[PDB]
Amino acid sequence: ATSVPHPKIVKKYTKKFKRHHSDRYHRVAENWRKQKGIDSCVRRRFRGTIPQPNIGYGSNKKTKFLNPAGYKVYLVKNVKDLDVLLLHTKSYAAEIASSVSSRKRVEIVAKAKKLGVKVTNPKGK
RNA sequence: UGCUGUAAAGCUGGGUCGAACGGCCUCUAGUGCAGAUCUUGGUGGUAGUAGCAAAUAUUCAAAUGAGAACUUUGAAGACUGA
Ligand SMILES: [Mg+2]
Ligand SMILES: [Mg+2]
Ligand SMILES: [Mg+2]
Ligand SMILES: [Mg+2]
Ligand SMILES: [Mg+2]
Ligand SMILES: [Mg+2]
Ligand SMILES: [Mg+2]
Ligand SMILES: [Mg+2]
Ligand SMILES: [Mg+2]
Ligand SMILES: [Mg+2]
Ligand SMILES: [Mg+2]
Repeated sequence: ATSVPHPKIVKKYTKKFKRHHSDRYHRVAENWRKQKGIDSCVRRRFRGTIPQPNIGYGSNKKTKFLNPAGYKVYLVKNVKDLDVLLLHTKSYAAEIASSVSSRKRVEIVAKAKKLGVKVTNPKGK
């Protein structure tokens, strides 16, 4: 890891918690919703039903918010936004906003390279 | 295209697009939908399916026309039957 050393990052659940019957119906979106029905097999946690979000799956507080490279990602919209990462170049990486123009994005990439800040999306436009 | 969050969700690559939009501290509310034989609009399967069967009945040729069972004319065969 090129970042500040950390314990091995553990993700207790790596899949996506998908709402019940978002596979059965198009009108039911995958965005997680807790079943509230009286008879629900999922709300009652029958064997074979889907896993549900709960606080037990919470991430280790020491590896939380770190991408696989070990950085915390901070959203940057202009070159002056990189100033808050001057003393955190080994623990925070910059991500250039999607609505930044191709010109200002070139300026942000050039200044980030000058400052040693890592950029999570260094290619797009 | 991926990343972050247990999650509600946030951010991001590519494509499309064409004029506005967001983060943060607060304020406010007509603020979150799968259901209500919900409302309005739209769209399926059914399905090229049910069917297009009352009132006797049409046929040959020529003309016209891109195209004629169905139009026009001629010839015939019929019917309504005062
Ligand atoms: Mg019960
Ligand atoms: Mg315009
Ligand atoms: Mg504002
Ligand atoms: Mg309302
Ligand atoms: Mg609905
Ligand atoms: Mg409901
Ligand atoms: Mg209905
Ligand atoms: Mg309707
Ligand atoms: Mg038929
Ligand atoms: Mg019939
Ligand atoms: Mg007679």
